[PDB]
Amino acid sequence: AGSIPGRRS
Amino acid sequence: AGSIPGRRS
Amino acid sequence: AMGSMERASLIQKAKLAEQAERYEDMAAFMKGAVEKGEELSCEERNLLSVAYKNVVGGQRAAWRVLSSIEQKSNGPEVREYREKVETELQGVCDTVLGLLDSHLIKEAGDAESRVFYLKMKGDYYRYLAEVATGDDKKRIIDSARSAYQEAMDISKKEMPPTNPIRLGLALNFSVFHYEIANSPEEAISLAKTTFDEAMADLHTLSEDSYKDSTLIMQLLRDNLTLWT
Amino acid sequence: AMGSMERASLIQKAKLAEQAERYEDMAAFMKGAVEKGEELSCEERNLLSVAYKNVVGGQRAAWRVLSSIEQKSNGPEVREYREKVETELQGVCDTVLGLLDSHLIKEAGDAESRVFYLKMKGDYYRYLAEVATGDDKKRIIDSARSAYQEAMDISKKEMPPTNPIRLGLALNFSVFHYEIANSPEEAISLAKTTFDEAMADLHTLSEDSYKDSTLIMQLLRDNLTLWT
Ligand SMILES: *Cc1ccc([N+](=O)[O-])c(OS(=O)(=O)C(C)C)c1
Ligand SMILES: *Cc1ccc([N+](=O)[O-])c(OS(=O)(=O)C(C)C)c1
Ligand SMILES: [Ca+2]
Ligand SMILES: [Ca+2]
Ligand SMILES: [Cl-]
Ligand SMILES: [Cl-]
Repeated sequence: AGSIPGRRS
Repeated sequence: AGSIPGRRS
Repeated sequence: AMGSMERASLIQKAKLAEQAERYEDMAAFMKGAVEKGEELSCEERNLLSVAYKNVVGGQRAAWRVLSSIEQKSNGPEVREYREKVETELQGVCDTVLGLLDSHLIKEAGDAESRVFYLKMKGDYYRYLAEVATGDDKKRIIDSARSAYQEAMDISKKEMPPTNPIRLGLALNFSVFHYEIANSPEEAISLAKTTFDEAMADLHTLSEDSYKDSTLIMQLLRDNLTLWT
Repeated sequence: AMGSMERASLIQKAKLAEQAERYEDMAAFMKGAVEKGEELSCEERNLLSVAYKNVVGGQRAAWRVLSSIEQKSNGPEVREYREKVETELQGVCDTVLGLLDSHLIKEAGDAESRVFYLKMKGDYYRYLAEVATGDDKKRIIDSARSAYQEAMDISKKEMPPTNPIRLGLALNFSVFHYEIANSPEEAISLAKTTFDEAMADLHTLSEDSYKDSTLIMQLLRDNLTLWT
């Protein structure tokens, strides 16, 4: 399913 | 304002 | 770069790159196809335009973000990075303009192809003008104006007022007038006249052409609503 | 490449690149910062991870599009282009893994840094596993598992069950079990146990930490809903 999106900091 | 978006074909 | 790949394979890969949202690849494939030296079909012209529109669109959005940060600040980092993005954007515009000059425009005899390429020429000079400063800006602006004007002259002589290329050219030239040339009244007049003349020609169109033309007419109306 | 730029300038430009959505630039700036040889702060680790996550995320999305087209077809173009994207993706994963191995992990002594880097190591081996075929797949899968397992062992000993890094590691290891290792029961068990142990620890948290932990707990619940 979904991993940590992790595209915003 | 807005030109032709033109990003989809 | 792409010289070893078949023209038909470059075109096929450009279509796949579009599906994969890999627009830098798509632009490189279409540059390779242009450099084969043959004229482009209607579909191939659209692929070339979509590819570079997406590439330069990302660069323009980034340049606007960085320029806004830079203006708020006034270390060298913000200016240095805005300059890097700007140089990359200018390089893409120069590449597109180079393809049009070698040799797409000179071989384009039919109105649909010649107007398409001249509109592209005006658009890419317009993107150069968005980042230009000073007297450099003046000559770039005149180059955009000249390309748009030649395209307009051909389109009025050779295409019906509902033709989507003619409509999109007028839309973009009106944006040039409003945003680049400091001529908002000319922008509004062009958008209104284009819209009205298209409206009067819609009765001649099939259902599918009607949808194509009215979509662009709505963009003209959207600009007119923002400008008035 | 970035060897002439100050570490602090690379970090500043990485933050600007994030604002401009220029993730390839952001990753190059952060690679340059890592190669200065100093350890990374918490904020700098996050910048490194965000940069490469976005780069590899675009590549993974493109690879999935192309792989789906290729499977429907079964000329060489679709396979050739999927292979090109795959090689580029593998190169980015190898670059990240190389930074972790030279020398981020070996210098990471605190639990927050060491768990963060080992989770990254598991994630990038997992992305390699998504595109691997055969016995190559087996050793890549074991490398992902081994990295995640070491991170899990440290996190259970050194961090509270609500720690966001610990929670995100467990989330991603559970995805590894479900999507890569063909172990859906282990995936579900890990997600449930992680969620329940975090729930029982929420009472210790401030309002801001509560928000951070419950956000990730909801991702665990979303996966559990899809898997059961
Ligand atoms: C893998 C991971 C889990 C949790 C966090 N976090 O909420 O701090 C994290 O940091 S992050 O900035 O990269 C977040 C995924 C945007 C990473
Ligand atoms: C500049 C332009 C105007 C109209 C059309 N069109 O509707 O055909 C056009 O072609 S396109 O495929 O690039 C469209 C903007 C997606 C271009
Ligand atoms: Ca040939
Ligand atoms: Ca220094
Ligand atoms: Cl011709
Ligand atoms: Cl250390």
